Amino acid sequence: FLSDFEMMLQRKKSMSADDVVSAMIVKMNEAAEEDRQLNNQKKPALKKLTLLPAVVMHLKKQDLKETFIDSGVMSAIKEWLSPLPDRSLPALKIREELLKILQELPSVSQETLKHSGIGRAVMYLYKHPKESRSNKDMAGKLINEWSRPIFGLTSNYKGMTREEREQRDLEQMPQFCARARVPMPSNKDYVVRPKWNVSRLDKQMRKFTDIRKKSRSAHAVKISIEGNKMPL
Amino acid sequence: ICEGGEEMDNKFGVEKGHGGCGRYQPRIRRSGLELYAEWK
Amino acid sequence: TGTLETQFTCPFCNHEKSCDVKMDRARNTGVISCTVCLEEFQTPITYLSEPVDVYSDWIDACEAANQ
Amino acid sequence: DDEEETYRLWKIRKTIMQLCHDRGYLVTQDELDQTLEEFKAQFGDKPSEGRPRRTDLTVLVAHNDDPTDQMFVFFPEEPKVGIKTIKVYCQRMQEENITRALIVVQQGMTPSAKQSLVDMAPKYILEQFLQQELLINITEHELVPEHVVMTKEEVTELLARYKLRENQLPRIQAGDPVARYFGIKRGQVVKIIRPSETAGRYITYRLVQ
Amino acid sequence: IQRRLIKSMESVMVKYDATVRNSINQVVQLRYGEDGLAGESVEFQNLATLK
Amino acid sequence: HTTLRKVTANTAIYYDPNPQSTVVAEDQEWVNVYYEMPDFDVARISPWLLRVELDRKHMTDRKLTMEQIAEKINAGFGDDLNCIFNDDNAEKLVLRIRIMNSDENKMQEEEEVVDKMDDDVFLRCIESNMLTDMTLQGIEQISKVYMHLPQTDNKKKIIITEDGEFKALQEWILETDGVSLMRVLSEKDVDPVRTTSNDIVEIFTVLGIEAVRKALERELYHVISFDGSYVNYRHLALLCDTMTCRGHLMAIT
Ligand SMILES: [Zn+2]
Repeated sequence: FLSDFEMMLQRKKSMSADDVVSAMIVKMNEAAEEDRQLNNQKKPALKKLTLLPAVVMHLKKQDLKETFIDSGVMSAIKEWLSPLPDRSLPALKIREELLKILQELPSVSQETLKHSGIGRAVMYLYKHPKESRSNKDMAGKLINEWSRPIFGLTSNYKGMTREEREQRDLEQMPQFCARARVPMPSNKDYVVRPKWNVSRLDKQMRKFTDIRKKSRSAHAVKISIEGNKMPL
Repeated sequence: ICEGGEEMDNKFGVEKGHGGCGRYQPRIRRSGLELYAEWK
Repeated sequence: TGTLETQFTCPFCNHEKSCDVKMDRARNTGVISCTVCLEEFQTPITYLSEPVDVYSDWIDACEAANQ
Repeated sequence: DDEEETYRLWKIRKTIMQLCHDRGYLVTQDELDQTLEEFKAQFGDKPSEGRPRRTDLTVLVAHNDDPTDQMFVFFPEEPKVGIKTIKVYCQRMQEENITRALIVVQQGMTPSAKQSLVDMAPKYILEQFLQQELLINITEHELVPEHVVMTKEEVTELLARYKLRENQLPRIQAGDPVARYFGIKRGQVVKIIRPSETAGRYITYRLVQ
Repeated sequence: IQRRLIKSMESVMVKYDATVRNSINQVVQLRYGEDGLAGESVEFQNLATLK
Repeated sequence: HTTLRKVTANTAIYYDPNPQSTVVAEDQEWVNVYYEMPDFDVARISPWLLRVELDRKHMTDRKLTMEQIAEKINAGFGDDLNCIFNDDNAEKLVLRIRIMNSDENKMQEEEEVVDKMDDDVFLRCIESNMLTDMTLQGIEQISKVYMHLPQTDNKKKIIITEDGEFKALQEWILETDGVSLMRVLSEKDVDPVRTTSNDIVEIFTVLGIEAVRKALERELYHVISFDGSYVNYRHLALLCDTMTCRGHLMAIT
């Protein structure tokens, strides 16, 4: 039989998906198609905008971003960013959140952009005249961010190796007073990288510290003297 | 860490986790009137 | 007058406050590394040695080597 | 030193017997007034490597008006008490189905153990005292007046006579040395009988919270 | 010191219940001064039956 | 509180590689006795010697004996610090402390033994540690203790005679500098009923909120009644009730 102590300990100890991602993408396609039908009926296309919170709250899950990208999220986002039958842009919220998500979804490979058409779908919004300036800036930076890899460029300055900088620095090398005067830092351009210039007491002190601790007039429950850190 | 990032909360028609995003949280620091976020 | 500096501008990539000093008081050696370009230098220290002394040894080695 | 250690073990046991008697457990006058000589005679005289090993001092005592309500007093031999020790006491309590226990720890006890003591709190109420605190019965001091835990039937009356919400009474914290001595827990009310140089006597109450 | 004191006790008073409560209606004293009498009327006396 | 510094007259560190022919002439006559029957492995005695000579005035003034100090030193340090001492009847009270070595330090035949400090500097550290931190007698945090025959009746014991007279008794009371109310209260022969700290924070930690109310009202009455002026007990009782209404010491700040 279990002891009440072990029941308590086990009870407290007891406190410590690709299929649902696929189903989410299916629901995103259903929502965008229903909004196409509603737009043809000249009704408000609420389905995408009604699902948006649930979708955004899941695309942010760091542990699933690979699953999301590999499951065809880029295709669904392209469908949501695409203009409707009357060539109107999607709800402002959809553009704002999906563009922000795409910035936070950097693992996207070139083949993924080319196959999903998400690049076309964002370049479209970047060119589009009815797009707001903030969305145009997001689309612009997305287009730069996604095109740099095509040209092998990169924007992470911490990404260039040490030897690359040392080599580049060699590639770029050219051919009275009455009081103390504060000297100013050397402006010299350093090219060349310099070669490097290369207990019995604490046991007794710990023992004495332990004796000091042992001598204290401590109490089992720390009484709040002035009401600070009062429990519950 | 924003725990429970491993699970889809909405079942999309298919005891409860925290349902977080799994992201590591920044430690925020104040410098006079400006706020800075630092990730370890 | 004021408080002594503890973060420095990498004398190579000039990125501000990018270099930090690790002081191995046990092996008597200080290590400085640029958290941007990853450049490093190591110099013998003493118990009097402060981060500003390591950084100076780096600057003195650079100033001597760039001649 | 065995003579000083025997004095301390006797003085804590004397204080614990007074604590049990004041909490309303059944303690006989002989246990309550036991002298040091009579202690040495009963539990022995050589505690370092000898007869009064602290496991020999444990008291088990029964509530004066319900003989099924019982409290252990445990004197761990371990200088600092850990989770495993508490586990031993919890098992010995469950086997006897004794719900209350008082651990007279020698040094402090581990934060993990302090936690497990409150984690068990709904089924088994076990509480701790440093032995350093039991060398003196604080209720004996001239500053400390007479505290009386009030039964719930009479606190209903108290709150009805004064037309007073329980939140309006003076407070006492459960970590308070006398809330600890009488073993009270929050929401319980303490009556307090104090002498008065202007009235002669003054009775007041303190809610545990 | 006087400011600190008044700011700390300015709301404490004797209610019609003859209990002493504060702004929060927390009962401070069940009777004012433990005996319920004003400071102007009492006087010094000797207890003959003591000692 | 009596530390080894309080009783020490002089300390000295010597290079005394052989105690059987010690560099100190005063000690040869008595040192032989400990090496003639060693309670320790003589192969472990360090050649550096810390000789401490104690002031007989400061020793007898507080009923101390060399054996007690040696017990305290051996307990605080241990097997690693051997202490030898002169008989209390000799002209000079002397201790001879030496570091004991270790077999674990012999095993490292070629490794860099950086974790081991030089014995002479180690002794100078142990002296600066032991002199001010070695508690020989008393309770820490109590700077000094006065002895007094109370004059104020409230400090005298008062106990009723069989015929009813109050009959105050004057008893030696100790008035300390510094406090440790719980330890002092548990000392035997200390009256635990009346001994008090005159420090309300101690009262809260040791006797609780109601005890705090009583103690605060008395200390406040003490200061307000020092010059002999009078304030009705209502104003003190009201102030102390508000400062303790919430179960904790609510500062007037
Ligand atoms: Zn999150």
